[PDB]
Amino acid sequence: GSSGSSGRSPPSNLALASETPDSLQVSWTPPLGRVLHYWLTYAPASGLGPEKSVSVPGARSHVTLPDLQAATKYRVLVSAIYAAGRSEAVSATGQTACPSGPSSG
Repeated sequence: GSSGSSGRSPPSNLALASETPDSLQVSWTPPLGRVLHYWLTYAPASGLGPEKSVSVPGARSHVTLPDLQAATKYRVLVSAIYAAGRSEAVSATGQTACPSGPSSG
């Protein structure tokens, strides 16, 4: 494109893994540059409810989003924050896990 400099690189290789219908694992490949924090913004891809957001220590390139629903993906939008500014946002929809457990009903 027109604008583009070698300094701020957004998180790529997004991988949404669902291990539980109450939480969804999500990771990515961190850049070489020093990143202050990772502004995560997950929400219902569908687009019916409000938008959420959870902070994460740049130190790690992954984070789990608890309090999630079942059989429902989530548009995870991550963004690398730098001293100068934050890079673009990368979206990624990942269907959650299905409900399964012992019940006497």
